[PDB]
Amino acid sequence: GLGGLERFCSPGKGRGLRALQPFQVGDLLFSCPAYAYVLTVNERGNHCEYCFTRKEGLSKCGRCKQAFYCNVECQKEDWPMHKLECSPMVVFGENWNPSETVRLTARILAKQKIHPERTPSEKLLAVKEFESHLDKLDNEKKDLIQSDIAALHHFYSKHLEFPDNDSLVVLFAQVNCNGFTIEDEELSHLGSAIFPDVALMNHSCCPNVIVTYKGTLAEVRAVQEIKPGEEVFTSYIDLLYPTEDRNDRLRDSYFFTCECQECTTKDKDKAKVEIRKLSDPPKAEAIRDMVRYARNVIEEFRRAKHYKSPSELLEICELSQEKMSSVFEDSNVYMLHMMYQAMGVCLYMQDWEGALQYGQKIIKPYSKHYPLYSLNVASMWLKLGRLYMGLEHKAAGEKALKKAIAIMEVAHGKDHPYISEIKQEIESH
Ligand SMILES: O=C(NCCCN1CCCC1)c1cncc(-c2ccccc2N2CCN(CCc3c[nH]c4ccccc34)CC2)c1
Ligand SMILES: C[S@@+](CC[C@H](N)C(=O)[O-])C[C@H]1O[C@@H](n2cnc3c(N)ncnc32)[C@H](O)[C@@H]1O
Ligand code: NA
Ligand code: NA
Ligand SMILES: [Zn+2]
Ligand SMILES: [Zn+2]
Ligand SMILES: [Zn+2]
Repeated sequence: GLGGLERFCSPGKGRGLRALQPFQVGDLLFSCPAYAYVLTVNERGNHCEYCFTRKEGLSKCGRCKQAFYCNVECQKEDWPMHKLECSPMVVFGENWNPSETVRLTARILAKQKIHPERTPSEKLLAVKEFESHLDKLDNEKKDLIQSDIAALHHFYSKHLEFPDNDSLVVLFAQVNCNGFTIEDEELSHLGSAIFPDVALMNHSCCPNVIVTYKGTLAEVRAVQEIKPGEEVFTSYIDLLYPTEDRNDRLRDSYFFTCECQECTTKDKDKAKVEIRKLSDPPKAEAIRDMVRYARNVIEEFRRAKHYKSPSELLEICELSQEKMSSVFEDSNVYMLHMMYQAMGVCLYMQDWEGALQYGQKIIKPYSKHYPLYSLNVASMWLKLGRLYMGLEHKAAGEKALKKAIAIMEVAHGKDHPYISEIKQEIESH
């Protein structure tokens, strides 16, 4: 068990984490070494496969030529996990396409054969003790696990001895309910992992902690004062959206409805869906209908980026904003989503000016919509600072980077490798 905290039975929330000592804003509650983890395929070559160090000139794996390390020591240390994919990647060639979840579950099973004893990642909660919601799964979900089990057998049959299909369906349900995505300082996808003690914490739309990553290590820091006896709540979802949206995400992904202060009260809901103060105000049915269009275009875009062109996507972004603007104010979260999506396309296209334009429009409303310390906000300021600096706007860049640093010092810590690199960006300009 972790010092200063304890595992407990949270009424109507199963098992949780409770404080035994007071924690102040920016205080490290605990750190959890990754139990199992995997670097995302598009990040290969950018980051070391073993320690997740983003560094220039990484050593390639002579065999597969698709795994990169700091040195030979990272390579030897990652071999027990890398051997699950080394030869399969070359023997399957381009037929090699397991999903990140399948990839992660192959490594959970591998860690289980190698180290069946409780790991330093499980001082409070064990992988085997994970909640699965097996009895709550629909047909869509059960079919996804069945295609994942199929792919697990198809690609990882060489080194693993598999349990029955009932044990594999339970495991996949646990990974999908307790799995973590690792993001960088710009909230960009790096990989997926298993942090058992971090998964003991329950959800709140007003969390008292923020999870950050330092390589493959998860760090938990207070973003609100925590007093002895208080439960330690972290957010599972994006805190920008109104109550209904948040709870629709929670029920689909984690099979529960949140009763937190934000969800009970619904106080921040009206601010979130800001309506245009028109001389002829919009009707309640007109509002209900625009929120339906907004929730719909959001889904259409999630698909359209897999099959439409960069400029076809910016057109959706502009066209939907233009439609919504009649009823909705610029600060409305639905407008803000389409703006965020468009800034993402400009950043992809390497159109730094266009990205900076949408950035400038997003930032202020986005600031007030999220909690005081937010990874989303810190990343928006960071993007904005990096663009300003890029386009040689040194005064504005310095201001946005100093804002990103202020939040990041609380959530990541003053001593973080990300903050030292941002500080280095301000001193190089
Ligand atoms: O880190 C993430 N979010 C914030 C913290 C979450 N904290 C809550 C408790 C512990 C972790 C994160 C975001 N997106 C995806 C993942 C993820 C990473 C690795 C493996 C699987 C992952 N997801 C999780 C969500 N699931 C959808 C719902 C789902 C549950 N049971 C199912 C069974 C079959 C199909 C679908 C489902 C799809 C797979 C993680
Ligand atoms: C990663 S686990 C957290 C630890 C979990 N309570 C346990 O005992 O295994 C996530 C699950 O905890 C439950 N949970 C988390 N936050 C909750 C909340 N605010 N209200 C109700 N259930 C919650 C849900 O069943 C959810 O799928
Ligand atoms: Na967002
Ligand atoms: Na950038
Ligand atoms: Zn390394
Ligand atoms: Zn290799
Ligand atoms: Zn809530």
